[PDB]
Amino acid sequence: QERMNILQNFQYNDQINTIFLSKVGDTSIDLPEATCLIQISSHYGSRRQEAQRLGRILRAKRRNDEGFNAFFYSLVSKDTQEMYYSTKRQAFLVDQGYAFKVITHLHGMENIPNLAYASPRERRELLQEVLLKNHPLIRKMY
Amino acid sequence: SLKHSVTQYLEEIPQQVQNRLYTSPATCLAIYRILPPLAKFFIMAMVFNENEVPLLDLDKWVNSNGKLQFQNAIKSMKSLHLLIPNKSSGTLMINLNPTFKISLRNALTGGEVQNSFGVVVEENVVSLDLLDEYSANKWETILHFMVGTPLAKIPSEKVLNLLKHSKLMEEVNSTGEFKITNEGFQFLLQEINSQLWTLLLQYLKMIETMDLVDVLHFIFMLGALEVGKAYKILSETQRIMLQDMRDYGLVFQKHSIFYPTKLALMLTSDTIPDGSLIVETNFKIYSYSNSPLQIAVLSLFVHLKARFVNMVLGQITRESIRRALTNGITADQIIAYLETHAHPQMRRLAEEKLEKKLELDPNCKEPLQVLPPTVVDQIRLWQLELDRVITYEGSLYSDFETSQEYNLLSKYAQDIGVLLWKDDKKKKFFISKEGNSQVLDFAKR
Ligand SMILES: [Mg+2]
Repeated sequence: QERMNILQNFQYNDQINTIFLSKVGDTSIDLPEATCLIQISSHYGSRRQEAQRLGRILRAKRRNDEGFNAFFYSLVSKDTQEMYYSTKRQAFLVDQGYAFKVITHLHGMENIPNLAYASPRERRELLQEVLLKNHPLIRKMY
Repeated sequence: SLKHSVTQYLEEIPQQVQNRLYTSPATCLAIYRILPPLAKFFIMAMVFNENEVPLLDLDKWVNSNGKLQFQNAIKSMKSLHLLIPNKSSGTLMINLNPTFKISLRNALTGGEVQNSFGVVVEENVVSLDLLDEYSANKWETILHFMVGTPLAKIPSEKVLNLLKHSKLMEEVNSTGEFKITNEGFQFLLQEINSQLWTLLLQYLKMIETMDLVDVLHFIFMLGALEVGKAYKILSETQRIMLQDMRDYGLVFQKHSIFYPTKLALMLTSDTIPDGSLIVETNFKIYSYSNSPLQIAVLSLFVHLKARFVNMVLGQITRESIRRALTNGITADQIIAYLETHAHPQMRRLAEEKLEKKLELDPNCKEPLQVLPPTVVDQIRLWQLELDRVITYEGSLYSDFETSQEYNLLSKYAQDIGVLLWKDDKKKKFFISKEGNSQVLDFAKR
């Protein structure tokens, strides 16, 4: 019941323009209004999950207006095992024909007023927080 | 940079030696052709008239629009000393070199030529069957040796010595092998005309004590000769050079008469496609080429997988790119080869992509990229991976008694451009090994 209300609000209520899906919404949920797509975490090397997640924005409402181009961002940590999983879980889309654009720098990111964990104090606090994660009558008696 | 490279060499020649180079009309006819069109116009005017013309008269000929060209033409003409500036009676008179003037007049007027163009025996031979195959194979044999692909016959020591002594095809005895360098890949990229000049230009510099003038009288005279014709026998130094030129696939000898080759005439002036290939997002290569040259060059930075009679198919891999990069090939050169050797189908779709990009938003003119942008980025990214670790050699300076001394020595290194790192808080800095001696000497003084 709660998720249906959330989905309807996001679909028809302009206030909720962004949501945070999970593995449950990885496939078979139709969002005709979705145009942009982002992914933070991943289920290791599965190339199928990559295609299913992309499908949420492939059925956007305005898929015929001039110059329409949906966006799919894949944030991945450099020098980690994520590159092994990223290049391994995106080998199917390349076969289809999709081409990923490498974004080494995002223009205008520094001029945003406030950014989370901008100071070392917050980074240290977060580091410790995440690190610490790991006789039927007798019945009356009783 | 064809004429520029040849012209640059001619400038370093002393004026006393340049005068001797103008004695033979054969060389003059070629040196006349290399100048800019405007320069050639003025030279032809002064050659036949025995008078002195002020430079102001020359300026009158050129329109205001072509004033800039008149500066390059006069500068280039004066650099070669072909135009002699004489100042007298308050006017900067202009005259041509008498030897160059006389040499040009003799050739154009059909006068005595001192056999600068050679002689004819009338013993023509078949060129396509033998000359084309011989020189193409001989020029291909050196390329296969350059590319590193196996081939039974190896080039003679004369050219091999030149290659090692030249920056081209760096070699090491300890390694026991020959590999191409950054300029070597550029050499392979240059057209046949420039591809021949580079080896010849290196040959000009290699030769020492064979006179410098004699070598030029022969090379320039070679272009004058016409393929498929006989020429009797020439200078003594030219005889060994003629045999030397036979090793470069320039002149063919039956064993009294020498026959120039197609490459000889190609040296003077210039003159689906073979070598065209398609690049997919899967890093696959499909070359519509049937020729060892295209196949051999592609294998430098491509992991070939299979081939057909009409086309060759392969796949780009990190290992193949890493092997190419280890040889000194820059990613910019690789993309240039792909862009300049793109299939027409890629160009047409790429043109459509530009048209579509401009059709949607004609305000901006995005660059015409034939191949998908991802390939360029990934290739550049692979280059960044090799440049990840950066290491220098030198000495670290520390334990400074006073900050002033630390700043003085560190500032001195920065001035001479040998400082690599410094830290005011720790009073330490690092300098390159090259500047170590200079810094130490300054420290003592
Ligand atoms: Mg379904």
